[PDB]
Amino acid sequence: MSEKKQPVDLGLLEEDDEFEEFPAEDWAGLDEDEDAHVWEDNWDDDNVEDDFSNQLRAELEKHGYKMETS
Amino acid sequence: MITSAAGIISLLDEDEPQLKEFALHKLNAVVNDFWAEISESVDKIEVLYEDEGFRSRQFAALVASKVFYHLGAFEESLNYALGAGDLFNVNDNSEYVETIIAKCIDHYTKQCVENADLPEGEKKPIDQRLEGIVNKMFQRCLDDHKYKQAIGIALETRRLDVFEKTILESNDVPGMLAYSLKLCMSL
Amino acid sequence: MYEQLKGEWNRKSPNLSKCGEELGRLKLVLLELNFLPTTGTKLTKQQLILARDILEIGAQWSILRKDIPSFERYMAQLKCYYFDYKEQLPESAYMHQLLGLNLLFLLSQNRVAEFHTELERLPAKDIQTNVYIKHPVSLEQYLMEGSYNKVFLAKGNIPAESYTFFIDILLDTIRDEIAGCIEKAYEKILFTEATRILFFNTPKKMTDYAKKRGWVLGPNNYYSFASQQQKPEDTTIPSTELAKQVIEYARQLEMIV
Amino acid sequence: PPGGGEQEPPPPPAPQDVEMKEEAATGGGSTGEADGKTAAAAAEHSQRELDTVTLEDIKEHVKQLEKAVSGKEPRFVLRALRMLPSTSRRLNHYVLYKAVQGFFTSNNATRDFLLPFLEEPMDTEADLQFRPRTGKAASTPLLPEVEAYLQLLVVIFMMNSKRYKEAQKISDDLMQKISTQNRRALDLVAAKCYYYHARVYEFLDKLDVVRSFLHARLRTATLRHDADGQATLLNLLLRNYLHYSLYDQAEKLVSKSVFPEQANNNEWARYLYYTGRIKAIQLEYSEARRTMTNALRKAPQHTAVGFKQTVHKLLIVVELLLGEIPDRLQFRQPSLKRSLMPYFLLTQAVRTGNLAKFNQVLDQFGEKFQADGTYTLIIRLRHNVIKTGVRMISLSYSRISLADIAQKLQLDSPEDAEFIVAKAIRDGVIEASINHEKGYVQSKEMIDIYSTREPQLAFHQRISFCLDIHNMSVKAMRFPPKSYNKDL
Amino acid sequence: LEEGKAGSGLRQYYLSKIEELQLIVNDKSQNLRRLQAQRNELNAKVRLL
Repeated sequence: MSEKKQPVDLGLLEEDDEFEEFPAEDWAGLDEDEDAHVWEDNWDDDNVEDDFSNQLRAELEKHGYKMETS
Repeated sequence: MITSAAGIISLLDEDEPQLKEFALHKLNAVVNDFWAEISESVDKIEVLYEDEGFRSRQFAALVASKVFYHLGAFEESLNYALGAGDLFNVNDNSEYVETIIAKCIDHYTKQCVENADLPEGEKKPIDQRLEGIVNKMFQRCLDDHKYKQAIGIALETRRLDVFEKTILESNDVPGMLAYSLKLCMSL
Repeated sequence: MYEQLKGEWNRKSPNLSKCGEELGRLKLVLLELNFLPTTGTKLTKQQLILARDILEIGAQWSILRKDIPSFERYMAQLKCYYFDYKEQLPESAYMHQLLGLNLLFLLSQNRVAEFHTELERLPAKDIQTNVYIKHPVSLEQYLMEGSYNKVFLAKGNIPAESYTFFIDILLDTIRDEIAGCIEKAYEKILFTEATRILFFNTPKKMTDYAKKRGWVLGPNNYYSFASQQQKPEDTTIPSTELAKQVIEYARQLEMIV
Repeated sequence: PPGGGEQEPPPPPAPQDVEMKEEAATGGGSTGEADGKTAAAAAEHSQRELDTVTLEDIKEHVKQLEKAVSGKEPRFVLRALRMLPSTSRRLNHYVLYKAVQGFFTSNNATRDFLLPFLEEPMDTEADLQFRPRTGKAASTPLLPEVEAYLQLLVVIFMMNSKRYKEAQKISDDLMQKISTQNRRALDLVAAKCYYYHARVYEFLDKLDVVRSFLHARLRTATLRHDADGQATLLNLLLRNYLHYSLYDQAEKLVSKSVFPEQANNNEWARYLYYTGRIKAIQLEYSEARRTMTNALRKAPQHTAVGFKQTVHKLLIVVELLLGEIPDRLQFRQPSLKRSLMPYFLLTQAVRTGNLAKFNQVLDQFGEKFQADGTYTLIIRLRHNVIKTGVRMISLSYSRISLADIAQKLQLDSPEDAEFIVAKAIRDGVIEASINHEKGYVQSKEMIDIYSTREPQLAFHQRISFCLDIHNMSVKAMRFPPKSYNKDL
Repeated sequence: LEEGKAGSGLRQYYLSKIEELQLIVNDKSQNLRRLQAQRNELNAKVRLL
């Protein structure tokens, strides 16, 4: 039948009616650098990137200061 | 009317059956809509069917038989259907009646075949009401006989005196006997 | 229609002896009144909602006398009036309350799965500003958390409303589950935690559970046995059933051949 | 205006040729096939039919055609009508009636002539012999074209179409049982029609009649059926039970049956999606997970982009409940990405397990998942965060600090720590050894697999099951070659 | 009446479904006997050898 895909597609059209090409470009900012790259490895990459997005993003330079204190 | 209502289950599990009667009567209306709702009440229906406490066995036997072929095998349904005792049902185009009498006839002639090779000894008990409800529709189809299935069912039932009343009123007797023998030689 | 019925309705009678005869009388009257929902003439909504009310308070007396089959009976009968084709029926104020009592029953009978699948209809956004509405779902959420401490600390938060005793009944019927789970003892435990988790000095648990679980008691400590002490098989039987499986493989590979 | 006027005639009758050729090839092919033996051939043209339907679903055909292009609606099949023999004059008439409209112009309309479509079936559909199959192959293909554009007061006309369809066939039937290929097709066709006016049903009013009688219409089908049509009719009922049911005491475990052989390369996927959605409410970690994931890995045929996105959303939603949430990796499409964009931040925030901040964060930008309604799986998730968190603790080390890890989990207290830990132990989803010596609670917490520990009893069921699958796969490489060698 | 054109009808159609099962038996026998004729052809071939 497959005719049940119509209201879903209309729903997608509504989602496109919400904002016009905003998330497309906003996420294209990242995707242009993420283009041509395997999306399998990008899972752990985005995981760690979002995990360290809050605090201790680098922390590699802090180790030297943590040598004498720890 | 009701669909997911569990009230009739509690009413079926309830004593003083006088209020259970019309509840079951209304249950017979929605039983075609949903047969899954009676599934939990099946056991209790069987319980009240076993004992002689309730005055009407056919009321429970009908519900049981109709919910059984909806749930399980046609055999268990046919047991209470033929064990419903005295039952008055007019001819209808509904699926239920034609199917249960279909299985009734099929199992009947099945038992006839099983008892065909055993002329004497270890004879299985046969109820009279079965012969009655079979011969009722049998005669109903034997009115004008429609000049086709009369001798067919007469032969398939494997009964001795059944085809003697079939040849009482008929057209072209030699043709009927020729067709009969032609049907008998091919089986 | 038949009579007032409002006289003994609002009146609270401690004795249910007369309430039983009144109930039977109500059954005799409602007998020919067609309990099942009827859309005929549409003017029957008055006697339908009246019957709904008297069956609601009848369910109140039913849960007052602590009758398990009767409660679910009247709840199943009222569920007919609760779920109907016509939405013209006005929402009662005690509807969500008695439904809450139904949630209490489902929680007490370990039917809480059916409660989880019932969680969809209750947020109808009818009121939502009442704490009593969000009470059962939050209590069951705390049940999913498993913490009995939050419930005990929030036990004093319950208003002057009279179902607090029924909440105590809920705690009473879940206490065997809580204590049963905490006393499982896969290995062993120390009494200092038992003092905190278990109830007060009243020797109900140390008495009942002693004759229930049937375990051994040491020097003020709970000992656990039959834990991972199970001896494995001799490998002979599974080899035989594996041989049977090989036979089945011979069948399935070659049967039709 | 002059340019568009001169260029006006060529575009509209573009599909006409290939459509006429399509209906001629399909109709003439099928009829010309099963004419000799109808009962022999079974569902040979079925896949072709469903393929043509799925192909004609996306049709861009009618756009500017709303004006006087509707002249194709009054005309119809007209193959060998009113008489069985002497079809030569009608073979001439086939060219004639097409030539009539091809002279100068023709009188056309839209909403004028509609209802009297039942004139021919009152006497003879086509040949007075093959009427049911020729009749359905006549009416049913052109009906969705006329019933297209559901909006703009076509609802009443759609109701007329309903009662007409019923009265001519669906009400009960033209005869007791057809017992042929046209019936086997009639199942999925009538089902497709049910899905077609399902939207009209759910649009404004509710169901007091049709699908309730569809049970009696279902059992009217005998139990000797392959239950393909029965299952298709079960799908619409299950979909009608999808939004609001809440009673699991019956149809769950009652609706279970022998489950005969059905593939269709569709119904498996959509029905597994349905029962998966139904079984996702009790949060099944074992069955529902793998079977819905497999269902997601299935149905490559048409579109996994716009269909499987929903079951994927549900998939990851019920996946993050276990504490371990896999993201989108192998499948690359510009749909599921945008669909998961608002949910990505929070589903990534699941593993972190921060109650205080994310409690406000969710409700802050939350739109769609809170538009799912009645805040159910999310009000479960809010306090599921601490359970997945303590599960992450179960995957973490043994020794529990009264300060460090208590601050890390943002919960500091002696009692509730060991209490909630014990509540994680009683679940049976993990392994821990409860011991009290100095007042500290340790654990063995061994996650080690079955390697070199009771190996036989370990992979026994795996070997049996996998060998069963490979063996039915052997059957799958057995029977179809026989289906190849049947005619030769 | 409503039997011979109803009950006997659905009985004959049940017999048609029986004809479908026996059609499965039929073409199974067909492809089995074709494979049989193939193996017999190869056996006759090595017999010629």
